[PDB]
Amino acid sequence: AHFVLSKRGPLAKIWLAAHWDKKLTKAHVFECNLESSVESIISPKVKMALRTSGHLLLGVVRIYHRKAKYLLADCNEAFIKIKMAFR
Amino acid sequence: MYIKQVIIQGFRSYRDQTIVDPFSSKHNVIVGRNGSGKSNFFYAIQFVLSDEFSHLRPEQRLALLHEGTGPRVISAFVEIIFDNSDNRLPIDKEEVSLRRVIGAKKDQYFLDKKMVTKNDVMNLLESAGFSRSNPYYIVKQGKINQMATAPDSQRLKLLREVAGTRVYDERKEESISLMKETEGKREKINELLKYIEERLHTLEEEKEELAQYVNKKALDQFVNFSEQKEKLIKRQEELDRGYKSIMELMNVLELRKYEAIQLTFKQVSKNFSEVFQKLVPGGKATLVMKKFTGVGIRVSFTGEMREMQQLSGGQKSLVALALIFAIQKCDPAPFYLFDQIDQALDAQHRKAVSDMIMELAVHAQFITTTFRPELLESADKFYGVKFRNKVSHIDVITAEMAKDFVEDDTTHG
Repeated sequence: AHFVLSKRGPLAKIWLAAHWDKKLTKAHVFECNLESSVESIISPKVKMALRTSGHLLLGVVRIYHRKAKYLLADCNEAFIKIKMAFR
Repeated sequence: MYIKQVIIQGFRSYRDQTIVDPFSSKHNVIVGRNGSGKSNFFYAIQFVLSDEFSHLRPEQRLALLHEGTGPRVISAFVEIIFDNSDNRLPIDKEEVSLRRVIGAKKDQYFLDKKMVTKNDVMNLLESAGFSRSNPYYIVKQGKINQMATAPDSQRLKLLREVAGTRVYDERKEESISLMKETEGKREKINELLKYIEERLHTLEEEKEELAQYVNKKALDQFVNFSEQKEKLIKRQEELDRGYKSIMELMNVLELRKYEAIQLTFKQVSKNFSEVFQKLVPGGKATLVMKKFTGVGIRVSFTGEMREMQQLSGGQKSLVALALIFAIQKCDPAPFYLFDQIDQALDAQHRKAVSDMIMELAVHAQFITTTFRPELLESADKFYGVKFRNKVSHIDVITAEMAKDFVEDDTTHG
């Protein structure tokens, strides 16, 4: 109900985002599928405690925020590249 | 994950470098004369792992240095070496070391010899299952009494927080703040895609104007830019899917808020009855929800149950302990530290608590102290504290030395 799986499973990187997101890498953030992560939270094998779901919620939102961070960085860099190619 | 070894230096009575012999993964019991430094041994571990020692004023930091005799000490450290076989610590090592060093104006954690912050150590232990919401990874008499003599409202506040009400409301609020900050990045992202699309329209029609007949590089890479833009779009769409998934999640979590909490309460109560009946065979205990407003205990060591208020001494202590055991079994942990939790119990009830640790130690590590020989029966490895020259030492002893020492020691009650 509280510590499910010892992790390295499906919600593994979510759990890591929720606690020590320092150790969460750009490869992790990119390959994280937010919708199957949410799906295994809203209906898990065993019902999980409000504490665990609270962490995981922040896990999912933190990865989602990092996807935006990279997409923004990349869009600014793609827009600069086009302006530069004009000249 | 268990505590494999402890090293102490300069901490309270442990002036000298004390390399404690590596613990058994099961039950380790520490015995020694009253005031020889056994509680100091648990403080040294709590100094590294417990969040109540995380913030130390400089005066509090200094009071942990050894002030025993001669060259008054200017630095201390304690080092926990974890076994990390079951890879519960998010660190790809079989052994993880965590040292905290203090000095006059130094207070530094080290993870495998590399400096880390206090938040790092908190998050490191949180992701291994050690919840700041659970006050019972260390149990002392102070906690047992605090439980036994607590208002029913306090029992409720504690169980609510363990169930996760405070954690959840805090993560919910930080999530929201993140969503709205992200909500700005998504707009700026859509702006830039509109600006890029603009230049792709400019480009295409300069490109067309030349075919009837701006650097050639932009014209050369026109198809490259258009291909790149769709790769950005697909990622932008991934964000929009994710936003929808989060909204569902937040909504579903909020709608299951109470049945989550109610399921944690039903579990603790079910455990409280089971734990107690096993410690007091032919007894009945259960939690009661009041006016919600509070949580009370009703127990019968016999079919007519009395309350915690009108209960004996070493019975209030046993019942409170039984409740703590239930919460533990409900939010379990890889290792436990018991500082004389058998202190206020009858010989019979110490024997039952000893029988329970025997079975628990099959699945978690225990590091305990006692001055009564019941708990020595459930132990797997034995340590004795010796105190001479106001300096604590700790050494492995045999079971017979432990049982003999405890039997004819006069220093305790």
